[PDB]
Amino acid sequence: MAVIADPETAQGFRLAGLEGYGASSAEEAQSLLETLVERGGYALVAVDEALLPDPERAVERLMRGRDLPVLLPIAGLKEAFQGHDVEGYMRELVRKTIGFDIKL
Amino acid sequence: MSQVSPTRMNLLQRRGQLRLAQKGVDLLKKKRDALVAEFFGLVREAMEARKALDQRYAEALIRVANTETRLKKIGEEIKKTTRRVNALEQVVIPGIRAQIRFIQQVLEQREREDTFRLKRIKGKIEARE
Amino acid sequence: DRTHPIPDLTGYITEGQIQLSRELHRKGIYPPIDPLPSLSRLMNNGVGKGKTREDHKQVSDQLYSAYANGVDIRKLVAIIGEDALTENDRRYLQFADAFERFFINQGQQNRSIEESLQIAWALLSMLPQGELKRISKDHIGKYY
Amino acid sequence: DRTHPIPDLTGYITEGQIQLSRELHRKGIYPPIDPLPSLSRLMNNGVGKGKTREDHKQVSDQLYSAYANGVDIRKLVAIIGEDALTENDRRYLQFADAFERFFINQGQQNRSIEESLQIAWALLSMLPQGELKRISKDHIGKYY
Amino acid sequence: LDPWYRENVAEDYPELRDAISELLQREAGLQEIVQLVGPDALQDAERLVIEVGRIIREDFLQQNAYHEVDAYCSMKKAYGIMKMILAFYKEAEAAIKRGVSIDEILQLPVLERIGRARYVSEEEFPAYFEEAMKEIQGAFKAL
Amino acid sequence: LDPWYRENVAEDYPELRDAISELLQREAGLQEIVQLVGPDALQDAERLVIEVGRIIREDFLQQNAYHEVDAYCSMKKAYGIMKMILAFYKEAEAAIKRGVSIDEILQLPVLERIGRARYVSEEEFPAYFEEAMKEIQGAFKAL
Repeated sequence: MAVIADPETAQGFRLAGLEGYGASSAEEAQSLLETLVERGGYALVAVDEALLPDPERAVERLMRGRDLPVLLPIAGLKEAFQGHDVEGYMRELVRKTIGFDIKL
Repeated sequence: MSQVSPTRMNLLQRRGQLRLAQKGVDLLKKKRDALVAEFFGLVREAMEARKALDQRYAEALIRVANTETRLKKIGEEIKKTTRRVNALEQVVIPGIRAQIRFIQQVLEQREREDTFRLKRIKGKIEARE
Repeated sequence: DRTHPIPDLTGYITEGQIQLSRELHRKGIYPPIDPLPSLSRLMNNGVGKGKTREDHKQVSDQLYSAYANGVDIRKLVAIIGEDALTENDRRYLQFADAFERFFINQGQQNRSIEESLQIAWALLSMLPQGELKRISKDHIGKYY
Repeated sequence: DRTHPIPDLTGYITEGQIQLSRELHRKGIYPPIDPLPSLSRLMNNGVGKGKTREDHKQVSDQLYSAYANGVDIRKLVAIIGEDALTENDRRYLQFADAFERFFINQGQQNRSIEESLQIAWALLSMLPQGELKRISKDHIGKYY
Repeated sequence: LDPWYRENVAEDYPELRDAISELLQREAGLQEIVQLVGPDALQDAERLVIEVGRIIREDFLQQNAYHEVDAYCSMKKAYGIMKMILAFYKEAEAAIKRGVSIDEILQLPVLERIGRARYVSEEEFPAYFEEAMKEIQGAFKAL
Repeated sequence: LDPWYRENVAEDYPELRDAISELLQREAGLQEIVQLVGPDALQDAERLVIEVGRIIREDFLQQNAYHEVDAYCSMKKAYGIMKMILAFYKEAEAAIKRGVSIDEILQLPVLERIGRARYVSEEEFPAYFEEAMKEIQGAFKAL
């Protein structure tokens, strides 16, 4: 697995032994997805959601491939955690499923 | 054709959609199962992750996403291109039974009524003679 | 062909109809009665207190409902697998087998209505008491 | 049944046909005219410069084509889901609703041919100009 | 027949039945969708429509031929029951628009009285309109 | 005619043909459903029934009028082939119940021999029953 996050965080995942890669924009980050995808060995890429606001369009762009890494937006940069990413990730995931923008 | 087409036709149709229905309630049960492992994953995630920020403290981090990342790993994308799976599927499937149903009844229209203008014409020849 | 003019015109002359089906007979279910095409076109006129027993309609309604649900669940088992069925649905699935094995099947044998209601109540015990929507509480207390 | 021998043999005796549909009436669209099954046989003899307006045939052709595509796309939406429809198809899907809401529906009201062509051009704006295959460029520049 | 009702029974007969039918029509559409995506995603506005739609079905459409009273429902009683239901609807939608929990409206005390209104043989039924309004006010009070 | 078979050929003639017919009956119902919802949702239990149902059709129902041997199938041979098929069924359902992959049973070596059994003119056919049991044991071994 690789993790794509803001550079300070990415550094911290590395010190923990994980494979963190640093980016500061939606585009930069998509670039990072494409290098990883081409380079080949990852089964999953967890991406700060601030860096992956459109992960379907993200897949769309990566390739003429070939077997893909699951692509997982999670939340960000420093101020992107001191939100809660999840309340809204959850609003989207239930609408996503049942179809119903439920009043949370 | 004619007769026989008559009943297997629509029980393919009726008996065969009674059980397409039934995969429909099956998957909203999965709905409620899936969405509840959905937010909680979410939970610890938000969690000690930024326990990672103010950072050893190295794990408030991977401790963080070993929990955080794992939970939302299963839940997050296993949990639905497969959830949104279950249910995105079996419905273009009650599409089958749907418009294709119009199918069996223009088909059936066509002839227990056409086959009849006829049992009766021939009567009609030496029925009339 | 139940729509042939002969059998079709006969339906109006009856108070009770028992319709047998080849498909059911080929599944080894005897008597090969289609439980969704047999009607007390006049059944209610021959049942209850002073005729059979007061709980007869309730028991008949509950067995019919549970057997129909159980048969649909055979379809659901095929769709999802046996292990994915809920505990409640599994009971209804099992009830359909019990209805076929014990109520439908007779080892040639003249069952009194009392005998038939007893078998009916015995198989009904397989269902959760909380799931007996079609039997008033008065009958559950007195007969269950 | 529009194929019943009576209505079916009547079609040849007409110069204009207005076909009403129960399905459309049940959607609350009145008058319940099927815009893809109503035709004018002698229509070309009563339209154009000096009769209605020079762009009448082009506008009629484009509205008919766009409405027919839009109606088929209602089927495609049912097959794939609304979100899986392309941006271009979504415009044609929406055009079918616009045609029904604004062109077919009249709040009882005597529209001049000028009024009717104006509504036609207004709804046509919903479509990409690059997708107006049945309107010559001369008419687009002059009337769009 | 609308003019006979408007002149002899109630000026709002046609508008009332059109409004109830639109309610029932909307319920039918909602139930079709719920059959697909389940009822969990339902907004409060849609839950209110099902709540009132259900009251129309149970309190109005359904009539007891075996009850000595509800066996026949005089014209005067029919409109009065309609206005109690339609007035509860307006108040329901108005309360929701002001962030009143639907759960709070669903257990509103007057609802049980509206449910037994078909059994009342006295106009005590139109009194339910004022009883409905004050009760909603007690819900505007608690917020 | 069941008693003639029971007394002169095999005590289990009627029970065996009823069991095979129930198999074929079940297959017919399964194929109707599969025609609708496809075969992907099929449980292992249902895939096993189709597997054995197919063996009944190909190994029993089908007979080669042009083969010097299978042109005629003596009563003694008919029951022996039936018991090989029915015994394979019981073992198949028993193995599945113990979490044996159906794919493992489908490629069981004895199956190809059961398929050519109609061509054998010697009782070497009933030996297939023991050959079937041990082979399933080799599948109970590997688990």
